Amino acid sequence: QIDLNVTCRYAGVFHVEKNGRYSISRTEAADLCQAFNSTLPTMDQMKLALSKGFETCRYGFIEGNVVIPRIHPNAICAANHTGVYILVTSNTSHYDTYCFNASAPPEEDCTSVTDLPNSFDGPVTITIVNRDGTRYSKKGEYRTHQEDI
Ligand SMILES: CC(=O)N[C@@H]1[C@@H](O[C@@H]2O[C@H](C(=O)O)[C@@H](O[C@@H]3O[C@H](CO)[C@@H](O)[C@H](O[C@@H]4O[C@H](C(=O)O)[C@@H](O[C@@H]5O[C@H](CO)[C@@H](O)[C@H](O[C@@H]6O[C@H](C(=O)O)[C@@H](O[C@@H]7O[C@H](CO)[C@@H](O)[C@H](O)[C@H]7NC(C)=O)[C@H](O)[C@H]6O)[C@H]5NC(C)=O)[C@H](O)[C@H]4O)[C@H]3NC(C)=O)[C@H](O)[C@H]2O)[C@H](O)[C@@H](CO)O[C@H]1O
Repeated sequence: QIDLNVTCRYAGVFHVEKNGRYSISRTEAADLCQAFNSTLPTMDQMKLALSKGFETCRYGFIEGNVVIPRIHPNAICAANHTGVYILVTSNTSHYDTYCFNASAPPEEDCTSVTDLPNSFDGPVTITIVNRDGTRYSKKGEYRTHQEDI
């Protein structure tokens, strides 16, 4: 079983956390976004999302970097920084991910995610968990690198 907690989309950008813990490698992140018919966001896509209301208190991959979007300063979320905070120094390699779906609405979309449209055949029960608790499950796989499995 894999549980994927997903946020609202902001100009197509959303956050995904796997199994309630920082647990996604950079290769898994890319695979996960693809399974959502999405891509790792660019910095510019993130910046537009943050301008529309997107913030989290989680490190996650984008294309090229690990970031936290911050609107309000909070001392335990990117050490009180605002903006798209870029992680500079870390020993470790596993984070959450962000994803970008170009077909999402242009502003804030807090409707539930109901589908992992490009997951492939496989043995895993994958459950999408929305913040309101609504869940969607399917049997499949999305990880293409053996080292991530
Ligand atoms: C120093 C040093 O060594 N080097 C410097 C470096 O320091 C490092 O910085 C890191 C950093 O990023 O800051 C540090 O990492 C953090 O360490 C902490 C201690 O170990 C960790 O706790 C923290 O983990 C994160 O904790 C968060 C937390 O809040 O505990 C977690 O986020 C929460 O997740 C919850 C579940 O998803 C969310 O529900 C919650 O959101 C809040 O939820 C509220 C609620 O629902 O109750 C909600 O309140 C409601 O809001 C509505 C509408 O707004 C109101 O109307 C309603 O009434 C409210 N209800 C009420 C009143 O109850 C809130 O709005 C909402 O925020 C999440 N919390 C937040 C804040 O969003 C998160 O999941 C954990 O990951 C670590 N942080 C991270 C990011 O991992 C590290 O320890 C440091 O070493 C510096 O960063 C660097 C700077 O350059 O410099 C180095 O030198």
